[PDB]
Amino acid sequence: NQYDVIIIGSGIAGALTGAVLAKSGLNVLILDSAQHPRFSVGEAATPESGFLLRLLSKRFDIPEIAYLSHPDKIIQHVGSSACGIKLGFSFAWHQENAPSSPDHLVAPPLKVPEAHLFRQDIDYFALMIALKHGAESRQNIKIESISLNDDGVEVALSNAAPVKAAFIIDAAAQGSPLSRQLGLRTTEGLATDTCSFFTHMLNVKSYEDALAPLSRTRSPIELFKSTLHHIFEEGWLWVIPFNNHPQGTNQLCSIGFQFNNAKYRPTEAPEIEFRKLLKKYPAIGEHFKDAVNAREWIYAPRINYRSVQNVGDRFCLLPQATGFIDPLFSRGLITTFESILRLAPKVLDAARSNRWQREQFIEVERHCLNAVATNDQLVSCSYEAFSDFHLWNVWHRVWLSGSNLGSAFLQKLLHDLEHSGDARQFDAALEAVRFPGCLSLDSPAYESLFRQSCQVMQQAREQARPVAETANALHELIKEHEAELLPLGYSRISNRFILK
Ligand SMILES: Oc1cc(O)cc(O)c1
Repeated sequence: NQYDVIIIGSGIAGALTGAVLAKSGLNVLILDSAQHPRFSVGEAATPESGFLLRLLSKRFDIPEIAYLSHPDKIIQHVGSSACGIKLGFSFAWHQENAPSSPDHLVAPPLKVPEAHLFRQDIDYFALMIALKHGAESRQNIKIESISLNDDGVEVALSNAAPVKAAFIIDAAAQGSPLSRQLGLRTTEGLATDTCSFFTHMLNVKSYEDALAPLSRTRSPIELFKSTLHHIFEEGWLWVIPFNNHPQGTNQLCSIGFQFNNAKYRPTEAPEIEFRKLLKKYPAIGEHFKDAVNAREWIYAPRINYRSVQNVGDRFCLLPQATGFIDPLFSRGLITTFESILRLAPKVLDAARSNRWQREQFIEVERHCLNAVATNDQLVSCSYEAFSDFHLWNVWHRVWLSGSNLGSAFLQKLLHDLEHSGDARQFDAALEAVRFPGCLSLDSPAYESLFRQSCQVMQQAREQARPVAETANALHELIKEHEAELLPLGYSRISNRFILK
């Protein structure tokens, strides 16, 4: 065995995984069929992924990882093109055959700013961290075959000798090449069935210029400085600027749109489908009067999948290779960084004791498969809440209250790790959470609210209930549980901009 671990994929997941393991004294080999620089999506950072990056940084003593958690540190250390800013998520509702109202808006702001990750620059910087810590990288290779045995892993490569290792990690946000070989990938059982078109554009107007200024919306933040979601019956469109930072030099804006395939199936080329969508929703079209594509539109007819298994004796699929649901709420990155945090110490224990059995990595699988299941519920119920604004206003508080509890929990673990400096206590605290993969992590009150809310949403879809009743049902449930949530005034429905 030439190496200890082989990592497929050299984007942010595999790069950070290689960084922490190489730092810890393993001989890592990162493999990739693509080569840097390259384009990538999964751009919206969240407070959770912010804390999880700072946790990775502190747990393994790699300060450069912490730089990726804050837009000012990104600009300073990665580069001035490497991110835009975000002061919150924001959602603006629309319907076919009616003018869009700037009062049909929700946008809960952040205290601490976050990044819109320009992934080509962030991913390359991440690989840099890995390379500087001893990990070998090989780009632009083709994997003929992967063989899993009792004594190791062997990877065959085109125009090169095969490479042997103790363990293999699949960190490809790609078509899960190892999961496709193992036959673990499936669409069966997913509530979500969504397609996606996405690209980067130039000369995209801000929300303030194109639809409605700050004086009309009454928002505490510019929507230009937010992860903007345009939502409507059959799906949603994102507007994620990289050109909204005062110190930034990036001119592009990420643009993507998703359809619920149960409601609408696209039939034509992306650019035709794009012009049809803007005719249907003319207010959304005001963003793109002067706009130009800076790259080819990528179409993906089915973005949703899950896996029945993701760990074995001598392999592990990281969440991005295990399953994906939807870019909505940007749960992809959260699941990924948390999985690396759980997996890394166990792979070290395995390598330091030469024990490679499925049993050891079983809590990595539990977290990952739950996170994809919870993310499926969240998104599918959210796609149903798109049908009316008032319903969306009440529903988004379910996501928000959970997300806040998740964040506060990760602050607690970060604060306790910073104080005590005890890596063993942290690993155990993380594994001992009552609801791994779920939004709150360790709150029985919230997971009660989430479960019953999703039951109300899925019942409302099945029986086609009136939106005013469903909204009230959820409003009651929020009032019932509000004492156990944080004191942010979630039940006050007239407040559409929930402060901290
Ligand atoms: O995007 C987010 C906004 C907010 O106010 C809280 C949170 O956890 C996420």
